[PDB]
Parts: sequence; structure tokens; C-alpha cells
Amino acid sequence: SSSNYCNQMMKSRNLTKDRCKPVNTFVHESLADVQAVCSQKNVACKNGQTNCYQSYSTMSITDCRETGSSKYPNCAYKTTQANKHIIVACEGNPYVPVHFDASV
Amino acid sequence: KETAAAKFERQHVDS
Repeated sequence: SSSNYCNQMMKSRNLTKDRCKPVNTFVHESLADVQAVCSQKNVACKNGQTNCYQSYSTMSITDCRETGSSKYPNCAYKTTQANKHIIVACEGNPYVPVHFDASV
Repeated sequence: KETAAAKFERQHVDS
């Protein structure tokens, strides 16, 4: 693993300590603003479920994707920063995000 | 141990 943001965060957040996860997205917004998405635009999830919601506005996100030569234990990621709408699946009470469906 | 909500935060949130 290099020293770029993705390699470091994937490791510190216990995502690549025991394996190399292909892709992961990190959202750079306050926790409460992300939780607020669960009462925003209702949309169908990729699986057909209807408990997904899309944020009205774009949010700061970092996409982490394994490179072609990445192999455990030396996971390697390409870091891509962008501003896009997030789509999350919400459940429970309080109604909060439990899955990151996608980003637009 | 951790809930689905907690897992989401650990894996995706970086305030």
C-alpha cells in the first residue's frame, strides 16, 4: 500500500487490514448532513427496493478503486475526488443510511 | 458488535 489518501483510509478504517476491497467511497460531509439524505429524494435502489434516497445537492466524495496490479497484502488504490449526488439505502429508527447505493 | 448504521459510518464517512 502506497501513502495516498485511499491506501491510508482504507487501512485505518479496517477495510484492507485483512483483505483488499475492490472499491469504496468516502463522503467528506458532516455526519448529520449525510443522515439528512434519508428524508430527501426517494428513488428505487439498484436492487429494485424503494428505500433509497438521492441527495438534492452534490457532496464532496473520494472514490477509491483497486489498481490492476493490487494484490493482498499489498493493496493499491487509485484516488479520484469529485462532487456528486449520493444515493443511500436507509433503514431503522431513527431512519439512517445503512448502504451506499451509488453516486451521480 | 457493530450495527449496519455504525458500519456505514466507519466505511464511508470522513467529516
